[PDB]
Amino acid sequence: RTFFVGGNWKANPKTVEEAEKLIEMLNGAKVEGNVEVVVAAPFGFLPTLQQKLRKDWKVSAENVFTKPNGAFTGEVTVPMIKSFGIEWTILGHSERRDILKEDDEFLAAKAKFALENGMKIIYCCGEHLSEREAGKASEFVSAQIEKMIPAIPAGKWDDVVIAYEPIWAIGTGKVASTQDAQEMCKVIRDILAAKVGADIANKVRILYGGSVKPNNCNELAACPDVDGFLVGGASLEPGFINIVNSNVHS
Amino acid sequence: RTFFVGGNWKANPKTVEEAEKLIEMLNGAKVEGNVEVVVAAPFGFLPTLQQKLRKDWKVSAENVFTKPNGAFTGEVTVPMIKSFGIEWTILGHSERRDILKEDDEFLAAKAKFALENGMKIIYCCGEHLSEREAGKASEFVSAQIEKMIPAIPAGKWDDVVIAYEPIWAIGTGKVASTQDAQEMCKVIRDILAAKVGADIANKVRILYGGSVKPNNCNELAACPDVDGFLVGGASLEPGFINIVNSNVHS
Ligand code: NA
Ligand code: NA
Ligand code: NA
Ligand code: NA
Repeated sequence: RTFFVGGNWKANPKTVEEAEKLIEMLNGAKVEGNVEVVVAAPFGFLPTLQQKLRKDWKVSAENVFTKPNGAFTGEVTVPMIKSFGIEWTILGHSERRDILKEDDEFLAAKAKFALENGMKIIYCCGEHLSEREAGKASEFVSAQIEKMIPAIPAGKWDDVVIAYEPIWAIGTGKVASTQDAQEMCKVIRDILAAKVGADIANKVRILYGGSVKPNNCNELAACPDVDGFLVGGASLEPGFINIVNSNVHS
Repeated sequence: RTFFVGGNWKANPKTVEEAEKLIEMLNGAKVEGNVEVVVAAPFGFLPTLQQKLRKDWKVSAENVFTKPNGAFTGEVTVPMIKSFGIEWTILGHSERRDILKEDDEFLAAKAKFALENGMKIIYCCGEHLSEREAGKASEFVSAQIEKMIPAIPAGKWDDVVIAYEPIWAIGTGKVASTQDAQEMCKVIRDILAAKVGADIANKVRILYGGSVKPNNCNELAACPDVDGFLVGGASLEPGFINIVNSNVHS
């Protein structure tokens, strides 16, 4: 399994000028080892990103809608994205699940549609504070995964990457250990093997999507079932290359 | 009050190539009379629209988020929009209120933020099938407007355009008459005059956002309180210039 680092700029930066300055930096970074690098940026900066970003890396949407086009004011669609040559989208990020209130059914249709339409997806999952405390994280994460599975057409698992987000560790006052990340990534893999088979499970990159920084990326990379990262604030910083380069420790 | 025609492409077209072909057509259209023309397009096509669209017309976002930037995966913000030179956003479109479940509080903060940050807004409102049938459209629309009013900073009403959407007439089996449009636009104006004063009310463009087509734009334009249109499917068609040019009948 090739190590996978997604950089999720989220709703950043503020200006097209900042985004270009940031691309320029990324374009000069010396990548060490073997690693699949994907960068997700807001819709408006996607064209400038697709054109200027180093061609050995890939550009991602941070979301897409369920339909190809239509009466969906404000929504961006898979065809629009692909029309720029963009091959990736993020789906199901906690912030969308919580703030924009995206439910599993919505996200299932989004995955089905994206995959049926040639996209590769970064599908996020993760449990909240209460299930963590109840010792019911495995169950909660299985339910999310069981909802995702029927969306994946045959022959498409090669185009699926799954990201675990320790949402219980985001704005709650609690922090996740390296052991936690390994453990939940193992939970997802085991869930895959049980439900869709070992060959699939052994090839699907599962990423840790908690807090990844230069000070922790190496230990995290070393975990056997962590295949890479969905990086947050460090996407916008020079330390992003440290994180990409943590692959040598996996 | 200068006649105002907004073209809302919604989630269309599918490709950047189609969007450029459509801009080219728009760029050749002979505008008659006096009219303020604004074109709203999906986030990804906004750069190509800002660069190529005739400079006597203006480009619009179809939505923006409440914050300048941050942990809001998938969201586009006012600063990103303004960084391209884009001065307009649509807010509160029925499709967002319904499909993406945007409530009034959300939309109020979105208007406050946009206006405080130099944007001009097309704020949509409109009642559903049940209030229409109950004869309670005025009340329902006032509640929406009363929620919008405190968002508008002093000196900013010059940057506000309000669009009435007969949602009761969208996918319900019912059609709106020209009289209906005039009547609801008058309701909004009267609501403005009562609450924030006659001078404001007399200057705010109020638009009809129902079904506007070449076959009805002229009669609709003639209504005294209809100041223009938020155009749907006809935005994507050559008849859009007929609609822009309906201003001569107002
Ligand atoms: Na395949
Ligand atoms: Na590893
Ligand atoms: Na002003
Ligand atoms: Na008129």
